Amino acid sequence: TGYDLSNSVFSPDGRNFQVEYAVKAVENGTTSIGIKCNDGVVFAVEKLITSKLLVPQKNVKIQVVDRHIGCVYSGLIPDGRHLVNRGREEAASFKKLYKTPIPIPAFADRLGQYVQAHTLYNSVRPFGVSTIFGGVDKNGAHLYMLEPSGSYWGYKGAATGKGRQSAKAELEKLVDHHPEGLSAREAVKQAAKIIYLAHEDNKEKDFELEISWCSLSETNGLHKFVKGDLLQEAIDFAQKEIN
Amino acid sequence: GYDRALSIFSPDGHIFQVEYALEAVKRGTCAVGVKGKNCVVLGCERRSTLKLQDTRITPSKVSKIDSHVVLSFSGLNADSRILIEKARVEAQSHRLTLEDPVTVEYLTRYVAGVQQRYTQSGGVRPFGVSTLIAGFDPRDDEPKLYQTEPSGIYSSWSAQTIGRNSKTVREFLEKNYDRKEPPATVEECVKLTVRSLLEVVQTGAKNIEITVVKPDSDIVALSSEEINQYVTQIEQEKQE
Amino acid sequence: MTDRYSFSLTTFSPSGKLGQIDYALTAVKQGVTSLGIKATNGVVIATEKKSSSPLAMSETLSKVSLLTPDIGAVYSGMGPDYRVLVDKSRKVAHTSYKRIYGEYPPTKLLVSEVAKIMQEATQSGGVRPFGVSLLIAGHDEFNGFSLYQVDPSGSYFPWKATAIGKGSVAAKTFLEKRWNDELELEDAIHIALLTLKESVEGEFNGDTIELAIIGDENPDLLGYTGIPTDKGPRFRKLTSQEINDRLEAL
Amino acid sequence: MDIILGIRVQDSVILASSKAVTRGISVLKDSDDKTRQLSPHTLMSFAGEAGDTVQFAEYIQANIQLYSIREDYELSPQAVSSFVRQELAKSIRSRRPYQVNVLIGGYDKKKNKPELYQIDYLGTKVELPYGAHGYSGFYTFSLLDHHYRPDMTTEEGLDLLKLCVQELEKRMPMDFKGVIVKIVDKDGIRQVDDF
Amino acid sequence: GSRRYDSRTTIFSPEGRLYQVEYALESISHAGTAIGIMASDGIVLAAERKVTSTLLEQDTSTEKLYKLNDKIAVAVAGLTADAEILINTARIHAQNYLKTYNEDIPVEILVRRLSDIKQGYTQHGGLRPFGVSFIYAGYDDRYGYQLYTSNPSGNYTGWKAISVGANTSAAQTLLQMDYKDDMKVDDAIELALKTLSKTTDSSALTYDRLEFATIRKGANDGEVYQKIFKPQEIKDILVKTGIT
Amino acid sequence: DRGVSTFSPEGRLFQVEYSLEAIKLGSTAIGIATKEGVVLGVEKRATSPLLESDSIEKIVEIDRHIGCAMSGLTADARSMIEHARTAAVTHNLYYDEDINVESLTQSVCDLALRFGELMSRPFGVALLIAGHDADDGYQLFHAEPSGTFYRYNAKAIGSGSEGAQAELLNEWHSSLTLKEAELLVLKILKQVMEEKLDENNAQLSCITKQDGFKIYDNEKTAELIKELKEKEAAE
Amino acid sequence: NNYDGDTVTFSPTGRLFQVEYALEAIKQGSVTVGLRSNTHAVLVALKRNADELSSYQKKIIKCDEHMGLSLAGLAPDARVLSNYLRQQCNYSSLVFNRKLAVERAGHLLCDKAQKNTQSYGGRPYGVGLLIIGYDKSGAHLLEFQPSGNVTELYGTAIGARSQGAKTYLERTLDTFIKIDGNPDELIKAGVEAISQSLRDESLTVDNLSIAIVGKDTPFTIYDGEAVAKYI
Amino acid sequence: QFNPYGDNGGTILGIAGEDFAVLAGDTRNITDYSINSRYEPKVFDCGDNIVMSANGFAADGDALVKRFKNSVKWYHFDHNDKKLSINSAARNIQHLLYSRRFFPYYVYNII
Amino acid sequence: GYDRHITIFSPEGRLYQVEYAFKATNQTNINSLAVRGKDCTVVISQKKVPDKLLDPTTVSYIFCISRTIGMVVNGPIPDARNAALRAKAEAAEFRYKYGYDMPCDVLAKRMANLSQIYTQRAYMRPLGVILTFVSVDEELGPSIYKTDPAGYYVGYKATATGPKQQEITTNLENHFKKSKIDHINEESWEKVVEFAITHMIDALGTEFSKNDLEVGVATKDKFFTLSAENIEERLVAIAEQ
Ligand SMILES: [Cl-]
Repeated sequence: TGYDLSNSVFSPDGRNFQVEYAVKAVENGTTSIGIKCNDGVVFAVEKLITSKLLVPQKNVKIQVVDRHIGCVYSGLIPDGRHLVNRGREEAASFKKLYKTPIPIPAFADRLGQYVQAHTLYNSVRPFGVSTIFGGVDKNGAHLYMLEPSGSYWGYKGAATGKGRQSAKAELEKLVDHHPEGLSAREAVKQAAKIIYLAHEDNKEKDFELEISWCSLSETNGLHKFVKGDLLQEAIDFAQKEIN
Repeated sequence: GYDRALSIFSPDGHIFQVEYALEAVKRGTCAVGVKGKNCVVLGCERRSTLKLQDTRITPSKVSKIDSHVVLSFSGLNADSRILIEKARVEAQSHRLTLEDPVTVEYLTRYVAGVQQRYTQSGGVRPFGVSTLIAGFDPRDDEPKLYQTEPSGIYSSWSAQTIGRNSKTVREFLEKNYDRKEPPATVEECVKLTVRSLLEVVQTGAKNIEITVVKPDSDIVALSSEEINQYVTQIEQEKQE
Repeated sequence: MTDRYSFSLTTFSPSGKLGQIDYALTAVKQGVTSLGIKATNGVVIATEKKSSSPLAMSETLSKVSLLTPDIGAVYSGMGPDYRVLVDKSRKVAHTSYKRIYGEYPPTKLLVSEVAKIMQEATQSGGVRPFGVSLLIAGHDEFNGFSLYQVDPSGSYFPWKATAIGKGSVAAKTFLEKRWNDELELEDAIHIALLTLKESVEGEFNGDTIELAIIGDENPDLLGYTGIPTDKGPRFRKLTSQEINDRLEAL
Repeated sequence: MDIILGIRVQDSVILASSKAVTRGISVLKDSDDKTRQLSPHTLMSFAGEAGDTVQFAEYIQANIQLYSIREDYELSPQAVSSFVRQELAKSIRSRRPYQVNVLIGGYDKKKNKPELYQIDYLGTKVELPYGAHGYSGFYTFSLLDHHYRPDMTTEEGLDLLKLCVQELEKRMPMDFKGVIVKIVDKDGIRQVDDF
Repeated sequence: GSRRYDSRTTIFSPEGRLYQVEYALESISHAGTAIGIMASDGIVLAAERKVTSTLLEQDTSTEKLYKLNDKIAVAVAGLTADAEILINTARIHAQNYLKTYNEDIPVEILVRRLSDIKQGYTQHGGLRPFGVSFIYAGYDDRYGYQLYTSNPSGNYTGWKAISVGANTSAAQTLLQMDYKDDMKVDDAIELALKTLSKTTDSSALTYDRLEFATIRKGANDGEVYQKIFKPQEIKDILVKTGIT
Repeated sequence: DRGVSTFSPEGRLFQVEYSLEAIKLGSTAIGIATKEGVVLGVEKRATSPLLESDSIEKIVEIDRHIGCAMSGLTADARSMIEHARTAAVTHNLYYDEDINVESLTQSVCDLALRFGELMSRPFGVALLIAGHDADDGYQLFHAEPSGTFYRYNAKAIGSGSEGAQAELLNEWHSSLTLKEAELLVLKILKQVMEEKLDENNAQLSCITKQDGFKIYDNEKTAELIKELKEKEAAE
Repeated sequence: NNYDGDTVTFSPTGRLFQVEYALEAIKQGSVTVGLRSNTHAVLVALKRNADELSSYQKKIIKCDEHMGLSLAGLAPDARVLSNYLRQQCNYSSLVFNRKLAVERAGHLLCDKAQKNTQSYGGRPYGVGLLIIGYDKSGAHLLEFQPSGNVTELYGTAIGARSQGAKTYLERTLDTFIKIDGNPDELIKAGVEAISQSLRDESLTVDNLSIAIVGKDTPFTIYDGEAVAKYI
Repeated sequence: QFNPYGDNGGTILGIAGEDFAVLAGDTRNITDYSINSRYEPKVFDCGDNIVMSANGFAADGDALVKRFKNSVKWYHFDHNDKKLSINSAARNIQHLLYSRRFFPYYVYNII
Repeated sequence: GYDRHITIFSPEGRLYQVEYAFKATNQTNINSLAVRGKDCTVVISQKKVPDKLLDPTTVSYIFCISRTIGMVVNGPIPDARNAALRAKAEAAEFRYKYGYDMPCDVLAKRMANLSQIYTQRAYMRPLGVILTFVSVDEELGPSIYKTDPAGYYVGYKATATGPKQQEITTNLENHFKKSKIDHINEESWEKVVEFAITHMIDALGTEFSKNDLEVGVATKDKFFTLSAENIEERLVAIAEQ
C-alpha cells in the first residue's frame, strides 16, 4: 500500500487512486446539469443558500467561454474557475491563429488534455471538478461532460454533483419520450424541473436556481443567461411539477 | 536545480544538521590559537596514525589568506579548502575595490557569513568546519584572533582551541592564560601554545605544528627541531 | 510540473552496493542469450530472435544493429532500453567524432561514449540505470578487430569471446574450450552457432537466429563507385539463407 | 598615456614609462606611474585608452597575487606573460575590448635570467631584448639596434635608455613630461628616483 | 511530491559523518588493490586486476592505470566508469593550465582540482558521490616526484608509499616495514610486487592479473618518461624479482 | 519527510513555531520606550572567560535614528541587519529624508516568510527594533520570524522573557525618564541573568532625537550599575 | 492523517487537509464584521494586543480610494494579498482609466489563492478577508476564504466567536440594508453586531477599528479617539 | 527611420512666493505648424499639495506625471499615509527620470 | 517499498509501474483486432455505450493520425487522446521536416521511444495504453505495428488486443497455419472487413449489431472509419452466407 498517497502512481489494479479521490470532491458538490436541444444547449445549476445574508442572483456560478460556449461545474468551485480561465486562453489562441471561433469538440479536447496533464505528475493535484459544457458551432449543437481523469464524451443529457442519479433518471426519460428532439424553450423548462427534483438530495437548505442557454434560433448561437420573466416561468413550471 | 531544505528546525528549536556539523569539528584534529603582546601563535595537531606521509607536499593545516592573515581549522579537510579559496578571493577583491587589505575582523565576518548562508540555503549542507583566523590589521600592532563555527557565529578570543579534546586544552588555557599580562615575547607565546597541545597530543615529535604571525606581514612556520627544543625544555622543568 | 527529481535515485547502501545497478544486472540475467567471438580476420555477434507472438513479424525487430559501417552491436536485457541506446550511439558517433575528424570513430572510443551515457544514468538526477548489457564488435585501421562488453554501470571490458544473459555461464565455458588465436572467421561462426544451440529451446534456424559479422570490406554494399579509398562497410548481417547453409555443415 | 619602453640587459630588465596624463587640451598630471607590480620579481608597464589601462593592470595584478597566495609560489615571467596574453586575446573579440598595450619585465629566479615580453591589445606576444609600444619604437629602435649588447651592465642600459629618451624629447611633437624608470633584477623591483 | 523518494545523499549522521562517503569507501575496499611507491629516482604504480578470465583481451585492456598527461598518471580503485568521468575532466584541466600559462600543470594543483570536484558532490546537488579512490603519481620541477591519494570525501594527502582498494591495512603495514628513504626504483618495483603477492586474495600472482607502470627520470637526460608495462614486460619483471 | 511550508492541524506553520523555540534559548534582550528616548539592553553571555566580551555585538546600529537588539541564533541576524541598513539608506536616497521606524520594521519582516522549496528555513532570531521619527516619536518594535511585528512600550525577548515581561508590566508608566529606564533595564537583566551582572557581560544603549543611536561605554554602564546597587540598598 | 502532509494530496473522502488547516488559522484570529446598505459599506474589526505594553494589531487595509478589506488569520498573508489587490486596482486605473469592480477583485483573489492549493512546494494562504467597496453598481461586501471561495453578501463576520455577530446580522437584515444616506447609523449597527461576539472584554478606544466607503465617501479608516463616538 | 520623439510645444512657468507658489502654463498643443488643441491641460494637481508640469514631448510628459501620481499613491500605502514633502517628491522624480538615462523622457519638468 | 511507486528497478530487475500500466490497458473491457489484405489493412474494435445519455457518435477509440495512418487504442480515453494528439503532431512535424509522409513503423518507433523514456525517467508516468498503428505503407505495403507501455514495438501479420486477446490471437494463428500466407488473400477491403468481423465473432462467441462494432480501414493514400450503416451492410453480407 501507499499507492493512493501520490498522484500519477498506478496501483496494482492499474488505477490512479488520487483521481478517484478527486471524484469524491465532485460527488460532494451541488447538482449541475446540461440538456442538448434541437438547435442548442441548456445549462442549469443548484446554488445552496447557506444564509439569508447571501445576496440573491449575485454569486453567479455558470461561466461563459468566448461568446458561444457555456461552462458549469460541480465540486471545488476554485478548481472550476481555474479550468475556465485556461479554456478562455485556449479559445483565444485558437481564434487568434485560425480566425473562426473554436469548435466545441476542439474546445472539449483542449480542456481534456489540460485536465489529463494533471494526472501525469506527483507535483500537481488532479482537478476536483466535473465540468459540463458546450454550445453551438458550424456543425450545430454539442454537449460535453469532463471528469477529473481527463475523460470526456459527448452527451444528449448530462448531470453531476450530489443529486446526479436523480437527475440522470429524469434525463433518460426525456431521451426516450422525445426521439425527434426537444425545443430550446422546452429544455429550459425541463432543466428547471430536474434541478428542483434533484434538490431532494440537498433538502436541508433551500436553494437558488440558475439557468443559461445557447440556441441558434433563440440566442443567435450566443451564450446568454435566462433572466426575468423567462426564468420565473421556468420556476413556476418546476414548482407545479413537484406538487 | 536541487532545492531540498536540508537544514531545518526541529520541534525543540534545534537545527540538527548544524549541530551534526559541530560533531564533525569535534572529530577533527586539535587546533589552538594564543595571542601574546606583539604576536599570535597558531598550534595544530597532526595525528600519527598516518606515517609514510610526505610532509613536504601534504596540505599544511595553517593557510595564508593574505600576507598578513592566516586561517587554521578543525573538521572536514575538503570543506575547509572551499572556505579558504573563497576567503582568498575576497581578500584580493577587497584590495581591488577598496585599496586596503582586509582587516582580520572583516575577513572573519565574511567567512562566518559564508558558513551561515550554508545553514539556510536549499540543496546544501553546512560546512563541517570551525576556523581560527589570526593576524594584524594594516598599520596596526594589536594582535587579532577570531573563531568561527558552522552556524556562522563568530567572536574574538584572547586564546582559544577547537577540535578533538579541545575541552581539555581550553581547561589548561583558562587557568594558565592571564589577561592582565599576556605572553610578552614570541618565546613565551610559543611555549604556552606547545604546553597546551602537550596536554592532548601524545608524542611531541611530528605531531605538533606551530606558526607564528607577527605584525607587518611577518609570518613563519617553525620546523621540527625548533619545536622539539620547546618539547624538551617543557618536560625537563616538569621533572620537579 | 517541472522535473523535480533533481536527486540521485541510485545510491550506495551501507554494504557499499549500488542497488539499482545490481538490479539492472539481474534484469540482464533474465534476458535472452547473446554472444560474441573474435577471429583473426573478423568478429561475429549473435543472439536468438525470441518472438513474442507467431503473428508478429520478427524481421521488423532488429536485435543486432549497425552503429557505424565498421561497428555492430547486440544486447541482452530490456529491448526498449537497447533501442534508444543505439539511437544515441549512432548520433554520438557523428556529433562527437565524425563531424570533427571526418572519419568514423574507432571501436574502443565509440564504446567509451556509449559507456559514458550509461554511467550518467547511474548518477544523474531522476533516472534509473539502463537495463541492458551490450556486446559491441568492430574494426578500425590501427586497432584491427575488437569485441567489447558494456554493463549497466558503464564499465566496459575487451573480450576474445564472451556471452551475456540467460545461459551465459554455460556458454562462456563452452567458448573457453573452443577458442584459440588461430581461428578463421568461418570457424568462429561455426562455434557461435554451436554455442547458441545450447541456450535455445524451440526452433533453431535462420528465421529464429540473428547473426552478423565484422569482416572484409563489402564494396557491393557501398552503393557507389569512383572513389578507390572507399571500399565499403565491414559490418554485414547474415541472411536467413546464409545461416541455414551453415546449419547443414553443423 | 602614450610612451613605454623596455630593455633587457645582462642581469636585469629596465622599464621606462612617461609621466603625463592629458584631459582635453590640459595636462592634468606630470608624475603618473604607469606600472603595476604583479609579483616581487615581475613588473608590468601599460599604455592605451583612458581608464582601461589601470582597470586591466589592476585586474591582472589581483589574479597573479591570488595565484601567489594559493600556491605559495611565484609564477615565472613566461607563465605570467602567457596568462596576460590570453586575457587580451580573449578581450579582443569581446563586446567592448580592453584597449591596452603592455610590457612585462621580470627576473626568472629559476633560470637566473632577465626576461622582457611585449604584448599589444590584440594579444600579440613577443619576447625581446628591447621593446616599445605605439610610436616610441619609430624613434628609439635605430639607436637600440646600434648600441645594444646582451652583456650590458645595468648602468650601461640606463645610459642607452637616456639616449633614447633624449631622441624622443627632440623629435616627438608631444611633451610626455619625462619618464619614471624602474629596474627588475634578482633582488626585486626598485625605482630610479633621479632621471 | 518528489521529496518522498529523496535519499538525501549530502547529509551528516548524528556522529558527524557523511553517510554516502562512508558507504562509497566500503565499496572501494572490495576493489582490486593498487599500490604507489615513491623513490629518489622515480615512482612505481602497481595494481591488481579483479578476477579476470582467460578470454579477456589483456593487451588492449585498461581498468587500473591511466595517463593524465606526459608527467602525471593515476591508479584507480572503485567503479571504473566513475573514474573515467573524472579522468577526462583531469586531462582537460591539465590542458587548460598548459594553454593558459604555457607550462605543465604542477601535480598538486591537478590533484586539488579533482578533489574539489569530489567534495562538491558531498555538500550540494543531491547526487551520489563518485565511488573512486585515486593514487596520483607525477613529476614537476618544484617538488620533483610526488605521490598523492584522493577518496570520495574530496580529501587528499601526500605519501612516500601508499595503497588503496582491498587489504590496505595489511598492505600499508608491509610497506611501512620494508620502505626506506634512500630507496631506488628497481627496489621499489620489487617491494610493490612483493606486497601485492602477499596481500592478494588470489591463489597466485601472475602477469595476466596485473597492471604496472613507472615514472622515471630514466629518460635520456633531464626529462621524465612514463612506462605503461605490456603483458610480456610484466611477465619478465615477475621472473626477474623471483615471484614466478 | 514533510514540507517546510506545512500547516499544523491547529493552523500554525510548523517551522515558524519551531524557530520560536530557538529564540527562547537565546540570551535575554530588553527594550523600554519613554518620551525622553528608548533604551535597549542585552545579556552578552560569553561561553568562556578567554572570549573577549567586547567582540560580542548583540546591539547594532541600523541608522542614526534607529537601533536594534537581537536574541536567538544571532548569526541569522546579519543578513537582516544588512537588509535593514540598505533599506534605511536607500529610502534616504530616493526621498531625501529619514525612514519611519514602522516602515523599516515592515521591510525587515517582509523577509521573514520568504522560505520554502528564497531561503530554506525561517530566521531563528527575534529583533527589538527601536527608533525615533517626527510623525510617531519614540518607538519600540518586536520583529519575529513569523513576519508579525508588534509595537511595545516595553518588551523582553530571550530565555528570561516571561519573567522579565511580568516585571516590565508592573514597572512601566508613561512618565518614565531616560535615567529611570536605564536603571530598570539593568535591574531586570540582573534578575534573569545566570551570572552576576557587570559592565563586561551586559551592554546598554539608547536612541534619542538629539544624539541619535548610541551604544554605552563599559565605564558609563559601570556607573549606572553602581547607582542601581545603592538605590536598592536605600530601602 | 496520512493525507495532510502537503496541499497536493486529496484524502480518500475527497478533502484537502492543508487547506482545512489554513481555514483553522482564521478561526483563531480576532473577530471582524462586515455589512452594507445601498449607499455605504462598513467594516468593523476587534483588534488584538499581545499584552498591556503592546499595541493593538491593525486589522483593516486600504486597497484603493473606493476599496479595502479587513483581515483575520496570518497578517503577513493579508499583506501579500492586499498588495496584490492594490496592484490590480492600480492596473485597472492606469491602463483602462477604470475603477476595478469589487466582483472582479473577488475573482482575482479566488484565482490567486487557488494556484497555491494545486501545486507542490507551496502552501495555502492562512487568512480570511472581508472586502468592502463602492463601484458603478453601488455598495458591495465580499468574504474571502483561502480555499479560493469568494462570496458576495449583505453582511457577515469571520474570526473567533464570529457566529454571534453573524446571527445578529441575519436577524437585522431587513433593517440595516435600508440605512441609506446615514453613515453613523450603519456603523452603529456594525458596532452592535460585533458586540455579539465579545466575552470578558469590551470595546475600548484603542481596541476598536472601523472603516467605511460609500457614494460620496472615500475608503477611510477610523482608529483611536475617532471611534470614541461609537463606544 | 522611426523617430520615437516629437515636439508638442508649450511653455510653463513656476514662481515661488513667501508663503505661496504658482505653476502656470499655456493650454496650446501643437505639431509643426498645426494646432492640435486650444485647451489641453498641462499643469496637474498631483495630491499632497504638489503641482507638476512636464513640458516638451506630451507622450513622455503624460507618462511621467502619471508615474509620479502613482508614486504618491504608493508612498501613502507604504508609509502610513505620510504627507509627501516637496523635497522628497523632487528626489523621487530624479530617480524616475534617470531610469531612462539611455532612452530619456524628452520633457522639461517643474513642480 | 518505494520501488513500486516510481519507475526504478525492484530487486528482481522489474519495473512494477510499467507492469501496472499494462493492467490499466484492460480497464475499458474492449477487444480490438487488426488484419492485412492484399491492398489494405483493416482494424476492428468493440464499441460499448452503457449510458443512454451518451452521444454514441462521440464514443470512439479509433483515431485518424494522418491521412495514411490510423490508430486504435486499448486503454482509458484520457491517455488514449494524449497519445493521439502527440502522434498527430509527430506525423505533421515529420512531413514538414523530411518532405514525405511519416511511415507507420517509424511513427510506432517514435511513440515507443517516448514510452521508453517514461519507464526510465521518474517524474513521468507511463501511459496506460496499447497503441496499434495501421496503414498501407508506400514501401512496405499493408502494415500493422503495435506499441505498449514498456516501450516495446514490433510489426505484425495480424494482431489482437484486450481482455480476450488470447482467444482472438489463437483463432488468427490457426487460420494462417492453414493458408500458409502472411495476409488475407482478398481483392476488396469490404471482404477483408467481413473476414475480420467473422473471426472476431467466432473467437469471442458473441453476435454483433451495427452499434456494437467500430471499424477502421487503411488503403493506399488514405485511412478512414466506417459509419454504422457501412457496418450494417457488412453484417448483412456475413449473415447471407
Ligand atoms: Cl525518438
